[PDB]
Amino acid sequence: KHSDEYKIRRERNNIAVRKSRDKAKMRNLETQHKVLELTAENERLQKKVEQLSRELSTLRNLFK
Amino acid sequence: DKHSDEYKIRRERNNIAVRKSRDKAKMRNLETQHKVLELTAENERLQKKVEQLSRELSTLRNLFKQLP
DNA sequence: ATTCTTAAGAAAGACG
DNA sequence: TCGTCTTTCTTAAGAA
Repeated sequence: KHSDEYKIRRERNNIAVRKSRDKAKMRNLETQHKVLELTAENERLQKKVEQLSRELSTLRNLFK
Repeated sequence: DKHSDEYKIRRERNNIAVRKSRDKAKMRNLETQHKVLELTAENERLQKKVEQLSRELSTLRNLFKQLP
């Protein structure tokens, strides 16, 4: 309506909708962050597995 | 003018496009959430493999360095 | 020209 | 009752 309680309610709702959308937008980028971070660590751990396996076979050929 | 029939068709075409694009995003978000779980499981499998090999390599060293 | 993507506003419940 | 938060529908502007 042409009220004034309506105008303040619309303004407060617009504030609330913007806040709720920016919050939900970061939670989706936060999940996208974890994908790039877990892919970083899983590739570091995979290099560590190869490193340890290499040194185990180097150490085991001392038996020859 | 600005409420022609070109306006109605364009706005009805855009409504269909917004629903299609919004459905793709929610799906793309849901696939990312599932990627996190399988990467977490793989991260746990790799951490346990590292510790297993770390203990195996440690014990094998202690044997060589304890040579009389 | 089009479709696709993004941000915004409005209204209705959900919630405390 | 009041409030804020969350969700659906739609529009408008701009990117592709």
